[PDB]
Amino acid sequence: STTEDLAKTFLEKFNYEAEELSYQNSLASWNYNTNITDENIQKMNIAGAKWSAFYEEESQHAKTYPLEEIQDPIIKRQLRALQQSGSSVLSADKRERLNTILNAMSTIYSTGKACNPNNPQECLLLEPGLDDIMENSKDYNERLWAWEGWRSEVGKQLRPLYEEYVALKNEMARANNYEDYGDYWRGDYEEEWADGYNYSRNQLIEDVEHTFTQIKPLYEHLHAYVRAKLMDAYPSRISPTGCLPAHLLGDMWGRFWTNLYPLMVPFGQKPNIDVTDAMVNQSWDARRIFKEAEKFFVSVGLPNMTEGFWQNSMLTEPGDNRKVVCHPTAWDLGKHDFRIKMCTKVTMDDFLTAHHEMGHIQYDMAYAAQPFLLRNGANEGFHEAVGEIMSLSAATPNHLKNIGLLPPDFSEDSETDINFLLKQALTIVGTLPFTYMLEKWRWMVFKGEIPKEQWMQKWWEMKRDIVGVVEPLPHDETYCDPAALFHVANDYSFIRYYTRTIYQFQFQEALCQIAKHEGPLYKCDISNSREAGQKLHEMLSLGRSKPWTFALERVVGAKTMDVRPLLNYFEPLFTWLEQNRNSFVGWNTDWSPYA
Amino acid sequence: LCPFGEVFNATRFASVYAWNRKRISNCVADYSVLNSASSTFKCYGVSPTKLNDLCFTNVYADSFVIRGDEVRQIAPGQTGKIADYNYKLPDDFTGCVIAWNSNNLDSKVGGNYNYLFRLFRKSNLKPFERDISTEIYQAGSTPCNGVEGFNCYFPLQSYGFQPTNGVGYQPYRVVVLSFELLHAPATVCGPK
Repeated sequence: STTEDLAKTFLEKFNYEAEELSYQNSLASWNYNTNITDENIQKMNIAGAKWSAFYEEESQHAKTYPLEEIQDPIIKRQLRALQQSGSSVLSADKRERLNTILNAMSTIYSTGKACNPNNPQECLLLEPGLDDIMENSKDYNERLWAWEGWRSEVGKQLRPLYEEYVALKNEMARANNYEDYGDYWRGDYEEEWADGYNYSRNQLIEDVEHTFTQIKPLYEHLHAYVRAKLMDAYPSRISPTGCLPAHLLGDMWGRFWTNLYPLMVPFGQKPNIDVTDAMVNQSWDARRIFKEAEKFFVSVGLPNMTEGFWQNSMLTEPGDNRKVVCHPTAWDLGKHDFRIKMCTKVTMDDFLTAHHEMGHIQYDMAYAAQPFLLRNGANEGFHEAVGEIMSLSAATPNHLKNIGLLPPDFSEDSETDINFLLKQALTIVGTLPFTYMLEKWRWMVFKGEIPKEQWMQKWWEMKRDIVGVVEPLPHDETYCDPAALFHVANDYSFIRYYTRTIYQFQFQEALCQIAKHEGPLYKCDISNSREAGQKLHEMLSLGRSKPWTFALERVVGAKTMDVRPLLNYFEPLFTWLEQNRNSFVGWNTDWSPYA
Repeated sequence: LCPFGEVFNATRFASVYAWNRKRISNCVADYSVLNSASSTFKCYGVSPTKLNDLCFTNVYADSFVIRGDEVRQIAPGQTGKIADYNYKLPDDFTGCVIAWNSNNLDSKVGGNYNYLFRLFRKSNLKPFERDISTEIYQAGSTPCNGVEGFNCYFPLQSYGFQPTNGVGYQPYRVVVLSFELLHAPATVCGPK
């Protein structure tokens, strides 16, 4: 009469049951994704409904065991994972209302769009049209028109259902013994153990704030330089010590600053490195680039790929009548089966995407030895961090030289190296503060610190005070700008990135300090270095059995996040930035196109 | 002169708990090479080349199928669900185990669930014992009244073989060549 043994046999049956059902569902999903049909979407719908009902029933059945009298770490963790349940406490009426509200979001967000009032006839869908306008537009009035039109067409329809959804979710979260929905979302990091391994909920926000406070000045400096370069790009148009307008960031929301690269090259005579010419000249293909990537992966000390990978993965378009989707993605079906689906071009960008996907799949086989409930990463950002560390490792001039795609007579151009580092820095350091801003706003809204009539006011105030980006026109509370992004519209957490960069820099520094590198941390190549791979193998194969704080230590040397590798990597750019000696520090953010 | 053709080219294989057993005599095994795709040969009292210098009285040539991970468990003094509840051998086992992959012949696209193996048993199984009875297994104090679930589970469980899964889940047929030497007259000959 031991609940330990009862839960043990429960999990023993649930393992095989869930494994078989999951493999069948994943196979159906892949078959749908390769070729699209009405029959395929019918299979998708029926399988999804069957899994929803089946998992709900299994969780309800498993909810009949206690948690205060379980001793074994692993059994306790499995019981917690199975007991954590949702969408079951609510009654039928409230559940149906919530489902209808979410479906209304998912429909009207994609359905709503704006067009030109000047020319009613000429306007296309959001996907090709507005994206092309934003990526190839250089007119103040045109960009302002597109931005204002979209932001006035989406929010006025997304506001009410979103408010009702947030109220209902807050009520449910309070009913489910959590503090609120924000508390539930924050509760994805806590770990319970002894010997000083406790992890509460406030630690995450504490460390995030501590990191941002000491990381902001580099963003200030790069913002000053980018503002000066943008002034060079466009004349007599923006305040000299003000902000960057939201419509001049290359895209609607300004998630990335990748489009500003041609407007900030210090030396036109010496452009950035472009080995794409030699890539096309050598006349290789997807098979060849993937063989080179596999060779690079093997050279570190990681094992070979599976035969079924090459046997079944599709890389070159057949060109027949049936259509497919050409968006590379990482597939992990389970049952020792791994597949990829991508359409390949010969550029550095596709080189990097192929390498990143290969790293993702490598992690996937790395933690695939655990039981079904443990076939998962330590946290959300581990996969992308593991991909990006080796992406940065393989994105260096010494590597692209030592694979012999560069002429022997070429000398190491520090200017080209600085160009590449400037590009990568302008992307990375500009990516994260917006993510931290939006996640803080979402958490505050969910927990309820922001009342109804203060949504947009608080959003804009936080935007200005954190990032330093101004708006060109006034707006009222009816608009719902922060939900314009797909992740916010479709209820996806945005904290998995800012975390991911910190882990990326920490792992890069730890892995490159051991390969007996002579120069600075950057440019380090881990090729022909067995000990780094041996150290990283336990990190890759640990899985989720151990807590992530315990796991990360075995490689890093510490069990808490730190941002020292970021600064030590970006120090050369800081030393370079003598160029901007006429740059003033600080801003007021009081000049806008309203006046 | 044996039905090695029949024992090696059997169209269907029984379940693990319902494993089959046969008796052979008056002939000799002459395996050349590589027929055990998974070069698996773990037998102790004899040698792979010296086996032709011996004769045997009793033979228990079993045949069944197992998934990829559990092929390691076919060894004396081994633990795991298969070992404790389905098939056990004593510490003095004398027989050479043959195993090979037959994914091209024993897998279908629609999914195969015709193979079963017992998962629950009250006590550790005795060597060379088969429990084909489908009696219900109980786990609690209060008695179930013919309705399953709630601390009374059905023992058996399916395999679920597919053609696209990896090697670690690919089905292999397994043959155990039991032999023993006693006062009984010689029944199996050699390459005389």
